[PDB]
Parts: sequence; C-alpha cells; structure tokens
Amino acid sequence: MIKNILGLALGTNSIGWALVKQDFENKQGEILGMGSRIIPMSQDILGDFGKGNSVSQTAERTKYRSVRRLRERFLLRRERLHRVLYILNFLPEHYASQIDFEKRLGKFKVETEPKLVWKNTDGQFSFLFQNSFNEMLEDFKAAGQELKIPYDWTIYHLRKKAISQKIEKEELAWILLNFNHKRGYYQLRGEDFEEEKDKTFVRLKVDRIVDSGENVKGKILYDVYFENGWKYDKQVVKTEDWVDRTKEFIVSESILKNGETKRTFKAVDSEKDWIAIKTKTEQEIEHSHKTVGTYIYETLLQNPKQKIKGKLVRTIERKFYKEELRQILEKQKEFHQELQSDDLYNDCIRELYRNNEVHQLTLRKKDFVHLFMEDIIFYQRPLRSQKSSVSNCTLEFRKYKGENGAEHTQYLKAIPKSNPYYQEFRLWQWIFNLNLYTKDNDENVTKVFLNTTQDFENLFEFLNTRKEVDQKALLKHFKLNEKTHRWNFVEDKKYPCNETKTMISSRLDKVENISDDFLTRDIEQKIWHIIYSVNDKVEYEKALKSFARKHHLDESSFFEAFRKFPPFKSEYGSFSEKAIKKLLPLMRLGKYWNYAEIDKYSRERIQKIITGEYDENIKDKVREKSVHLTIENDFQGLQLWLAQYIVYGRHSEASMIGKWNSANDLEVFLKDFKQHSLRNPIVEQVITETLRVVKDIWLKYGNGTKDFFNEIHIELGDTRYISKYISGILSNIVRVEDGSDEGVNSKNIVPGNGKITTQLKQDWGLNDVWNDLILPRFERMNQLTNSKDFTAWNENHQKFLPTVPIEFSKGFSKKRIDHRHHALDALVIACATTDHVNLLNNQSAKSDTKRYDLKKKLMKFPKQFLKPWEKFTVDAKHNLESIIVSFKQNLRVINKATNYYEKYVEKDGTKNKERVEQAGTNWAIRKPMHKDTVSGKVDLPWVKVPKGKILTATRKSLDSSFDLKSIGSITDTGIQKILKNYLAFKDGNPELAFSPEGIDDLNKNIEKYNDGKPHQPINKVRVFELGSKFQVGQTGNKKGKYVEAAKGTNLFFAVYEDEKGKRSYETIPLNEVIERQKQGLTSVPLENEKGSRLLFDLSPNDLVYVPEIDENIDSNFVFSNLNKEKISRIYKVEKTSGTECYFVRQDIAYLIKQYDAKTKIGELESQNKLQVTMTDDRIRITDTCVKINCDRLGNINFITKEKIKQIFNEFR
Amino acid sequence: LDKIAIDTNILLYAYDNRDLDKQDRAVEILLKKPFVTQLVVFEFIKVLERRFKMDKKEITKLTIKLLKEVIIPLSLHRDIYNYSQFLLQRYNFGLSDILVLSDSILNNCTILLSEDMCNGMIVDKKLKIVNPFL
DNA sequence: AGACAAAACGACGCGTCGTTTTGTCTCGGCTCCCCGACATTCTC
Ligand SMILES: [Mg+2]
Repeated sequence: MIKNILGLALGTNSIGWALVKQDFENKQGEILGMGSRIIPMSQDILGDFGKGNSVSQTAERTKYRSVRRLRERFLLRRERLHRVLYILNFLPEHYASQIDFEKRLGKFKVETEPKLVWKNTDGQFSFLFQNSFNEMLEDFKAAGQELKIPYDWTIYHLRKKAISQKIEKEELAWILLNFNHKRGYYQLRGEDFEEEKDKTFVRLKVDRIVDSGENVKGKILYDVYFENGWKYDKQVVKTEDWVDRTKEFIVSESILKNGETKRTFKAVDSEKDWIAIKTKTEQEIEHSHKTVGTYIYETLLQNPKQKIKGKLVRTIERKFYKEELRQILEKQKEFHQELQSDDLYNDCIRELYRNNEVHQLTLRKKDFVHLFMEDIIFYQRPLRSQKSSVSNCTLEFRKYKGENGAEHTQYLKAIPKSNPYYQEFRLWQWIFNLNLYTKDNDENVTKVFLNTTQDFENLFEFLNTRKEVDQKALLKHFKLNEKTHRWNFVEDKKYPCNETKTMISSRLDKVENISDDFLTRDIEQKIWHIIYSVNDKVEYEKALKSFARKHHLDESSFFEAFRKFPPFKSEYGSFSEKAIKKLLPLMRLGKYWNYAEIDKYSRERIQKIITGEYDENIKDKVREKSVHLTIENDFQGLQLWLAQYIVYGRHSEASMIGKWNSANDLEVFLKDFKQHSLRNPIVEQVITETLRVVKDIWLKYGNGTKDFFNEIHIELGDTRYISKYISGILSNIVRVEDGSDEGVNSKNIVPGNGKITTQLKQDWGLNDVWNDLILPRFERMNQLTNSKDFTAWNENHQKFLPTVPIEFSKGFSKKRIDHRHHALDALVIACATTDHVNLLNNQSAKSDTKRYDLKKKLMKFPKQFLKPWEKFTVDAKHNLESIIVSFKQNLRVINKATNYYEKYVEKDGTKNKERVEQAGTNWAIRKPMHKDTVSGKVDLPWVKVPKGKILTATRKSLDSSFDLKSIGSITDTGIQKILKNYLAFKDGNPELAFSPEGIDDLNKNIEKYNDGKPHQPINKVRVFELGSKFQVGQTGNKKGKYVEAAKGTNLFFAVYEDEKGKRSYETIPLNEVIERQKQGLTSVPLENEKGSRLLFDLSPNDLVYVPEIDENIDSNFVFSNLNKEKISRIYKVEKTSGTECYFVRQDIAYLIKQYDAKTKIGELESQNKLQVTMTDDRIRITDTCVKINCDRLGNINFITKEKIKQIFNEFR
Repeated sequence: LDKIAIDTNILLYAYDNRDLDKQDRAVEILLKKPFVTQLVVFEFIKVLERRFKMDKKEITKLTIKLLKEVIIPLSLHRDIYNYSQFLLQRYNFGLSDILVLSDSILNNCTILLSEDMCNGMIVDKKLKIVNPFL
C-alpha cells in the first residue's frame, strides 16, 4: 500500500525533484524531500538557443583554436623561409645576426625585434636599399608627384622591377617574406567550373521599363532594358528606384543547348559585399594586364594617398600571387648563380627534411622555384580524414586480445551507400517491396505479372540499365499505362535504381573503341574504389590514366569521359560490407541465386531449419514463420527480415530491457557517458545533472537499495527532446522483471501535461500558497514606488493579490520569478497518479457511468480534487518555505592537458614517425583571461592622475557620438582644437558635423579650422581613459598591451578579519589565482597585507547566511534547526568588484521589474542586485554574513563529531 | 642582488669548536646578516637541548641575542604547508627540510646554505642550495 | 621662562561610501562526420 514516488520537473537549466511516500487508499502520505537544482547561465543563452546563434562555448574554443593554429602555421612558413634563405646566404648580416639557427631553428633571439631593412648603428636606424629607393624617387619624379615618400614603399618598386630586371638577393628575400605574409584566397577542391564562368561584375544603366502586360497583384509588371542590349531576368514594381539608376550587377552566362547565352542576374553592392569587392579588384588587376605588385605600384604612383592594405587590394585569387612569385623567381634565376647551384639545393633539402629521405628523393628532382612556391609558401594541407568517425555496423563485430590480456572488440565501419554492393542490396529490397495495384478496382493485381522467378529476373535486368525510374517506365516495363494501374508507391516520386552502375555504363559508352563487355563486376567494383578513394585532381587523373594503361583502353577519350565525374555524396548505409556481402545470397532468386555462395554457418542453419531438428540458436517463431521453407530451394527470394535472421540468428533488434540493481550501475552509466552524444549541450547538461541528482537522492534516502523508487513521474512544462530520452534512461530503475512491464519505457513512468498541473495548482490552493509566499516582494515594490498598483485587494478571498501595472506587464508571469516553482511542479507531478493523468487526458467517456467511478474516487461532489491527506496544503507550505536552492559552480581556472605531436624517433636502428607526448608540466587555463580590446599607456601633462591608476589610449572612429565632453577626451590637443573649431562652426551639432559627409567636408577644408595651417586628414582618433588596466604579458611587446578583466572572471572575493574584529575585503583577479593554483597553493591568500586572518572566500553562486542585527554569530554552527526566519536570510553572491560584493536572495530567479535609466526604478536598484539586504534594516551583507555549504539536494553541510573522527580515520 | 637564507647546519658549525674551519666559514656567513626561518631557530633550540645539553636560560639568552643582532628572522608564511606539499611530489627530501625550503622560497629567498640537501640543486627553478664550506 | 607635546591653519587634495552609467572584436569561403524530427514502402 505504501509507495515511494519521485516527481521530476525538467527545465532549460532547472531540475525540480520531489520524493514522497504515499497511501492514496488510506488517504495518507507525507513529503520526504523536495529541492531544485539550478545551472547558471545568462538569459542571453536562453533567448539565443530558441533561434540559434553559435550557442556553444565549445564552438568559441574551436574558433580561437583555429585562429591560433593559422597563426603558428604562418610562423612555421616564415621559419622555414629563414632557414632556407640563411643557407642560401641571402639574409643580410645585421638581420641574420639576430636569428637563432642552432637551438631554436630560425627563431629570433629572445627580446629582439629585427627588421630586414632598418639597420641599427649606434642607436640610429638607416635604410639598407638606397639605390632602389633613389630609382623609385626618379620614377615618381618622371610621374611628377612629390619627392618625399616613405622608404618602405620600395617593396612595390622592387616587385615591379623583379619582373624584368636584376635585383640584389636581399630584396628577393624581402619579397619572398612579403609573399609569405600575403598568400591569397584559394579553394582546396578547385574543380574549375563552366569554362565561361562569366561571374562578371558590371555596372549597368536602366534605360526604359515597358509595361509587360503581366498584371500581378493589381499591378502590371515592368521589364528592364540596359544600354548594352540586355533585359533584366526579373520584373520590377518600384519605378522610382529603377529609372536611369546606375546599378551594378553580378551576372552569369551559360551557353544553352540551343546555342545561346543563358544569362542570369544578381543585384550586388560594392564596398559592402565580399564577392563584389573581390570580383571588381580582380577585374581591375586583369584589365591592367600586369602583376598585382605592379598594379599596386602604379595605383600608388597615380594616387600617392591610396590605402593599399585593406582598401585597394583586400582579397584576390591565390593564382595572382603564384604567377607573380613564379615570374619573379624565374627572371631572377638566370642572373643569380646561387639559384642553380645544386649543391646548395641539396643542402636546403637536407636541412628541411633530414629525417625524411623519401621526401628528399622526391625534391631532389625539382629546383629552387618548386621548393619555394609549391613546398614552403603555397603549401596548403588537405582536410583531416573523417573516416575514423564513420558509424559502425550493428551486426558484424570482431574480437581480439590485446597486450593487457583482455578480449575487446574492434568494429566494422559501415558501407558507403555509393558502393555497388549496397546499390544491389537496395534494389533487391525494393524489388521485394514492390507490388502493383489497378486504378479501376484498387485491387491487389500482384501475383499475376510477377509470380515466377523469370519475371523478377527480367525486372532486375531492366532496373540495372537505368539509374532512377518513375511511374511511367515501371508501368511500361510491364506494358501497363497510367490510365489503369498504380504501383503502391508515391505516384509522382522517383526511387533510386543503381545510379552508380548506370552512370558508369554511360561514361564507358561514350569512350567507344572498346568491346561491349569490358563492364563486369570486377571492373565496376575496381573503378568504383578508385573513383571513391582518390578525391584529388592531379592524383585522380594519374589514377585514371594508369587504369587506362593497365586495362587495354585508349587514354584519349576515357579520361575525358571520367575527368568531370561529380564526386559521390557523403552517406553511408546501416550495415558494413561484410554483413551486406553475407546477406546478398539469400535475397537472390533465379540465376543470380545459388546455394554455393552461402557461407558455412548460414548453410548449417538452413540445414537445421529444413531438417526440423532442435537447436538453441533457433526459436519457435522461426519455424512458425519458416514453415514454408521446407526445401533448401525455398531459400530463394527471401526478404531482408528472414535472411537477416537466418544469417545472424536474432529477430532484428529486440533490445536488452535492462535492470539496474544499485546506485553503482547508475554511477557507472554516468561515468561512461560520452560528451556531445545528444542534440545540444543544454539538454545534455540537464540530463547529466538529473542523473546525478537522482543518484544522490537514492543514496541519501534509500541507501542505494533495490527498487527503492516505487514510481517515477516525469514532466517538462524544442525542449521535448528530453521528454523521451530521460524516461528511457530512468526506466531501468523502476522497471519490473516479471514480464508484465515490457516496452520502451517502464509502465511506472507516467508523464503528465500542463493541463493536469495547472488544474491541480488551482484546485489545491497551491496558487494560494504561492501568492502568499510571493506577496512580500510586491509589498516591497509598492513601498519603493510609493503606490498601491503592485497589490490588488479582492473580496472573494478578502486579501491582497500580487499584481503588476499594465505598463510593466510586457512579459510577466508570477511563476517564473522564483526558483522553487520547480519544486512546486515536482510535488504536484508526484502526487498525480496514473488515474489522474488518464482521467484528465481521456475525459471523453462516451458514457457518464463508466468514468463516474473515477469521479467519485477523485472529485469532490466534479468540483475539486480530494486531498491525498488532510494535511497536504499546510505541509506543502512548510516544505516550500524551507527549501535551499543549490547552484552549480564553475570555478575551473587551471586543469591538465596532454599534448601529442608527430616526431621521428630512433627505434631498432630506424627513424620512424611516431607520436610523442610532451615532457614537463603544462596547464590549460579554463577561463578567458581578459578582454579582446587592447589599449596603450599614455602620459598626459594636462590630466591629473590619481595614484594607483593609469591612462590608456585606444583608437576610435570619429563619428556622430563625439560631443564636447567626448571631444575633450582625445589625447591629441591639435585634434581637439580643430574638432572644437568645426563643432562650433556647425552650431555645436556633432550629428551634422560628424556625419560621413561632414567628416569629408572637414577633411577637404582642414585649413579653415587649423587656423589656416596644413594638417593631415582625420578619420580615427586616440581617446584616453583613466583606470586600472594590466599588461597582457612580459615578453617582447606584450608588456605594452593593456587590457581589462574579461566577463565573469572575478571569481573569488576574499574576506579577512583583523585581531580586533573589523572585516576587510578584497577582489582577487584571475592572474594571481592562476599562479597560486600553479604553485599548488590555495586560490586566495590566507592573510592580507595587513596580516588579517582570512575568514573565507566567496564565489558566484555561493551561499551565505546573514544573521539578524541582534544575533551574535561567532561560533554558532547548529545549522540543523533552520526555520523560516533563518532561511529567509540566505543570500547568493552574484558578482564582485573592488571591495564590493553584490547579493540576491537565493529564492529570487527574475526581478518583477528590471531597472531602466529613464524611470530610475527597479526591484534591486540599478545593478539589479544589492550590496545590502532587501529588508528594512538595509545592513551591509559583507560585514556580518557567514559562508555556508550545501550539497546537490540543498542540505547544509557542517562539521560534526563523526566528521571530525573520519578526517583522520581515513588517514589511519 | 639575492636573498640569502641559512639552515641549522650553519649555526651548529658556528657554535662548535672542533671544526675550526667550519666554524670560521660559518661565522663569516653570519656577517652578511643572512635571513633565517622560525623553524631553523626551533631546531637550533632542540639540538642545543639534546646534543649539547645546555640549560634553558642560556639557550634563550643566546637565541634572543642572535635574533636581535646577527640573523634576521623571517615571518612564518601561511602557505608553508600547501607549498611544502607541492615540493613533496617532485622532490626527495626529509619533510623538515621540505618545510625549511618551503618557507625560504615563500619569503623570496634565492640562495640557501647547508652541507646536506643535494648541493647545487635548484628547487622549482626559483631557489638554489649552495654548500659554502667547500 | 624653557622647551616639548600637540592642537590649529592651509588650500589643497587626495581618497571614499552608494549609486548610475558606460562599454564590451568583425566578417568570408568552403569540407565532412554524427545526431535529431517529419513524410513513403517493406518485415515482424
Ligand atoms: Mg634538515
């Protein structure tokens, strides 16, 4: 009669758990436990995952990893360039002096930043290439622009000069490094598209719009004409923005089968779309008919104020850089003998690949050009193999014994669907699946046209020659037509018909000059393996030519036949090749069927079936179904189901049902759970924490014994993903092994719905206990706003009801503003029996009498529900006003990470490339160390700086938000003067003054506002701020980068006390936390500089008790008699800064009204969190709070005598 | 620039006679006002009471005199125990030696002096051990 | 009367509790693996 009930309510980040011990029959019962577990993440994620925008920190970590990896690969390229050029004796003496070539191969010596051209002598810097500089000045003078130009402009003059003249070796090394800097866009696959590939960015003018007579939506659509004689493919309605409008389009032209250009159009905007910019710059480079370096040099000659980097050339095809570098190297090659000395070439090859003699042998046949271009600079690695991530066959396994003496199973990767084996399998499955019907009588016309084996033989031979069939072709195969018959499948749908073999047949037909028998099983499977394995252009054409050589076919039309084969779609079947190959013989019929091709085991099972003898591997259902399989010849035309069983002896996947016996099974299941095994991280975290919580409640309340949970009720209240998964997982514990409970979920698992819970909460007065509990918050807001609009009196109940004004009722719910609503939901779910859910889900009775018994058993006389026990409501009050909310914490600062790297190791007298593990210790920081924006330190005489703070300046765009106060915050005084003059000139209106047009006007007339003095244009200015910014690092130039602490990284707040008694506070930032945890110490120092002993540390989501003003809590403890006044004085930390700590009462989830700077009102002021209590005393929490510790079930943990014994009982 | 710490050995060789050279080098080492731990003074007291059977009054007078004039005591760092456990994983030393190195390190000492404890061995790449009598 | 102890003056001057307001790295191309849901056929 007594039943233990676990009710669970599942939210986005909330688990509401309740455990109750019920006698419904005797109208008794009591709550044993209730609680709510909360996983903190900001409401940004809550509003984002509904729509989806990179909602994963894993993705952000991956993005940072990829950016870093690209950075080190650029570094490695430059590094190999240093090594090779130093071998070639090309780097200058002053430069190469400061690169290590012995221990750090090619790296700069530490704390040095050399530049290739700027030679430093006695603290002065001088240019190195004076003659080329003078030549470029002569070129500019011939162009007649100026005579004062930057020295570092010489690179483009040299790049133009390298095309057709001799330059010194140092400039060539400089040019090579510059090319390494700027590589260009490039797609790995390539696969050059349609030969025209028009894709031409053009600017066209609309001439006229003739009303096309296409009256659509009460308006006749117009066509568009262009000066070149072209018509816009689409029509237009808006006349005003299309007449004589200089529009720029991206257009694609394709030569149609008729012999005319099938031209397309696509509106695109320059300087705003990446494709348009890329195409326009590419066309400007080509139309100039010269290398991009010379194009840049000419554009800099004509407009010497041109911004190259990021403005003129942003992104161009890698082919441009490749051709330019090739021309440079080849034309420098005939002048420099160092580029022909094969001694030096072998020296470089040995230096770069000393441990790879194969690669040396390869590149000994090349020259310097191939090494520099194809190997060092433009070397792009291929994509990593995802083959190891391919799924596994569910039937075929393999077992082997390792070095540990255990017997573990490898797996068989599934078959690619493009494999002809799986093609023939799908075709056979369909052929057994096909059945014809007539249109007239809708009768089963089968068994007349396809009854004998010859008919199916002809059907299969017919289906082999095509790739995909329709209604028409399948009907016409049998001479039937549309008007009388239907084929039981979707009438207008096409179904796969072995595309692989048929398309191979077409390509082998086009080559000709061969006998019409070269296409067999062996050849088809081979060429499929070649065309599937080698997905790389040059390798693929090699393989095709080699196939055309080995097999006696001409390699003049066959490669043309197969060079433009569209690659296979990435998809794999449910089974592996071994399983499919084993299964194929049984689905065979007629001539393609034979008993000889069936393996030993399946033939033995066939003999056992036909004989009728008794085997343990054969079930009664088998002979029940295989009664017609009297003779071995009956093993023809067997479908997937029968053949699958006969091969593997299992009636498909019958599942394992399973039964967990103790908490050990659950905890093992939790230990073996794999990351990223579900839809998204949110539901995975929810499920994992739910499993942890149920394990904890099992241990605490039933001590892991068998069948302690009589029943589990589950509910959620997008999120539907966990509705079935959690029920399936938890079915193991409340299942019954007697055989009555069989199915996907245990019959004890009883999901509900919102209707039941809301009808209950209304009918139980639970809404009343809830609003009585929440009313004091609304009373506080009423007294804060000095109104009476937040509480509404009622006479039907004669009390004040919570309410909100309509202007603050944007998205209000009374229920979502607390955390123990989850506990309410769990409790109401738990007490809802299967009778309740059946009654409220199948209220339609068809007869009053049949469901009247449930009414009398459950309804009060159908008005309200009768109490599970008389004390239910007040007991619920007592329970819910006595709940601690437990908040999960993420204080990961450092953790261990293992690094594996390929390297050549000497074993058994041979160098072998194997994977080495990193030596020494190396930690991984698990928090973003600081913010992305980087500022530089400045010293301003006209600003007074307080001690302990510094001035940091960052560049910002001069825009409309620059008013007088902000204009006074630019570090430049002359810029301040000019901007003041301009702002005064525009009547003190930055919006008109600092519009882009206004910025242009100021730039054109800079004399008018600089007191007549000349000055360079202004678009960005360095604004300075006064505060506390710390250096990013200490090496090189990282000591000049000043940043701010990242969001959510002030994780520890130290509270110390001095001998007399005052409390001192400190906010300890993540840096010294990092090196303290690295030195094995505690996160926070245990004493401050004054020597005050540390009371304790606070972290976000911590819990403290704030005692009354009269209580003296010094050595209280005694945290078992937590009554309601004690529990209402529990505050959770929210954030921390300086010496300030902000708290929110632990039972608050959402503030009824947030803070808006206009009305200047809020539940907890501006910060939405208070440094003090909400109650009338308004006492600083940090001066009297005492830290506490709760478990997952929210039970306080404190020192006891058993604990003090066990501390060193464990060590004894 | 360096912060010199010392161990019980230097004081013990300073006090004894039969090792005139050791006593000498110890007394010059005390001239540079080398820093000391509170531990090192504690084992100094213990060894004077056990090995040398000196009475309590004279022992306390001598330790007060030395702490006032010759050696400079260093505060007992509160992280001495966690940090001593840190070196326990990587270093093979008696636990008292691990504590003396822990408190020397946590007080920004760079060089420690003693006969024992693996001459010339750098501890956590921040402290060195030098046998000075050699 | 002497000469020490400390209160008083100064403009100056910088710190300090309590709250509010402000600022916070951005976009492009693809490839290939896995999973989820929803439709049809087929076996049990
Ligand atoms: Mg010792």
